[PDB]
Amino acid sequence: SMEMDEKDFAADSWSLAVDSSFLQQHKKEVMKQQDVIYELIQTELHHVRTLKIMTRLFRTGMLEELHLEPGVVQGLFPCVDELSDIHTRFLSQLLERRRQALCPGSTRNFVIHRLGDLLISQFSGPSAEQMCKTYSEFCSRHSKALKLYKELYARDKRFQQFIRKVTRPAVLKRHGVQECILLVTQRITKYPLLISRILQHSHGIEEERQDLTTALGLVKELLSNVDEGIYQLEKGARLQEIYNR
Amino acid sequence: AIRKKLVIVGDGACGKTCLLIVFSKDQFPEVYVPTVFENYVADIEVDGKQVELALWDTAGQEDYDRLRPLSYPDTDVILMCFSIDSPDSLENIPEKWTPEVKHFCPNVPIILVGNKKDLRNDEHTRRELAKMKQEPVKPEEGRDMANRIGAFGYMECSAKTKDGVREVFEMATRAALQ
Ligand SMILES: CNC(=O)c1ccc(S(N)(=O)=O)cc1
Ligand SMILES: CNC(=O)c1ccc(S(N)(=O)=O)cc1
Ligand SMILES: CNC(=O)c1ccc(S(N)(=O)=O)cc1
Ligand SMILES: CNC(=O)c1ccc(S(N)(=O)=O)cc1
Repeated sequence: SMEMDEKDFAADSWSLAVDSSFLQQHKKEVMKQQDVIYELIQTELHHVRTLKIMTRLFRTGMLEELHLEPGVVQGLFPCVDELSDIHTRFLSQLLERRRQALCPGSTRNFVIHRLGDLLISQFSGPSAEQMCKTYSEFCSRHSKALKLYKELYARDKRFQQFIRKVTRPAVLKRHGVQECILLVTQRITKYPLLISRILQHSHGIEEERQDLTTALGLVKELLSNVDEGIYQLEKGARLQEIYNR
Repeated sequence: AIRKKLVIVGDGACGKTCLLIVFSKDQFPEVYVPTVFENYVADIEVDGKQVELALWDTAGQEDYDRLRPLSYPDTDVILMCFSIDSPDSLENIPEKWTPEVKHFCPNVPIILVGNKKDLRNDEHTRRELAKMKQEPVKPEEGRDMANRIGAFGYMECSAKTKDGVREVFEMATRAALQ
């Protein structure tokens, strides 16, 4: 992540991120709604950061330092460039909505009143089709990636030294290779939980309650489709084991 | 320190997310209780042994039968949760959660955990349950279910008051080491 966004999302909540004199001007229901929107953007910033650790620290570090056989790095980090493009674009739209809502003279005081439309756009059309195709591929390659990782760590000395080196810093404590893969697979199922809680505090404007209800439906459609499109790939699987599923 | 993996399972609203949040922060949040839990790696020292215990939630995966099992690879200990204010969350333990965990995590210890124990003596909870001819889960009902499903043990806690929370994770670390 970049320092500017990290500082904007350093606080535990929206109520602690804005100035107390700005917080005091709002009703409790507005504060409850903004606290959950803040959590959605903060966890999205962290998810994009997880993808950057996978692409820049691990994937590119292995290509530049190690002599792994072709197709091994892609097997460890399936779809990471596509996932990074989807989420970095989504994060850009969330952060621009926050930035446009800032009061003049402030870099921290804002209220996002219109999130629903942004979520409908993200979870419909070509961007939603791409999310469905990419997670169906990623989640079907998840187990193979973990097994390839464990095999390489147990048998290759230079690979083990590389992993131990780049994961040593305390800031990487939660972000080993296997941890990043599961954080990405779990991201998509966090969206309905966050959207439902935002919706719970968005009844004041009927247009907004309706837009968030539509967005929640679209996210559930994405999850149902991804869940139906998953079949675990296994290295060395035989055709007979596949057609006898 | 040795690295172990913990995963918590249970129905939606069994309190699994809150339990992970309270343990990982060592506090019930005073200003904002998060909606979701990403992951966490706890430094735990139990009975003279140092462990890095990675914590994972299955919240949000309850309706997705092909996504959910991706949380299980290499799990060392399962916390199987139910809420004491929800006798229905306990009924789903033997014929939904238990067969799933035994299939994907063979030989992994399961600790059955009764969450929200503070609601056993909450009058609003007793009134609401009495309208459906129900009462909060009794301690013997929790122990009997744990005995029946082959659990390593039975424990209770309250994320709201923090009572019992540390003990659940210390015992989970001991189970993961066995
Ligand atoms: C109006 N609905 C859409 O445009 C749409 C497009 C794609 C999906 S998917 N492939 O489940 O993520 C859902 C909805
Ligand atoms: C006083 N308790 C709360 O405000 C609260 C808020 C949210 C949760 S959650 N989304 O289930 O983890 C729990 C408790
Ligand atoms: C030894 N005194 C302590 O207070 C203490 C507190 C907590 C732990 S644990 N089991 O790492 O979470 C250990 C020791
Ligand atoms: C789609 N499901 C999987 O790929 C999968 C799910 C779970 C496992 S486990 N927990 O190691 O037995 C392996 C593979």
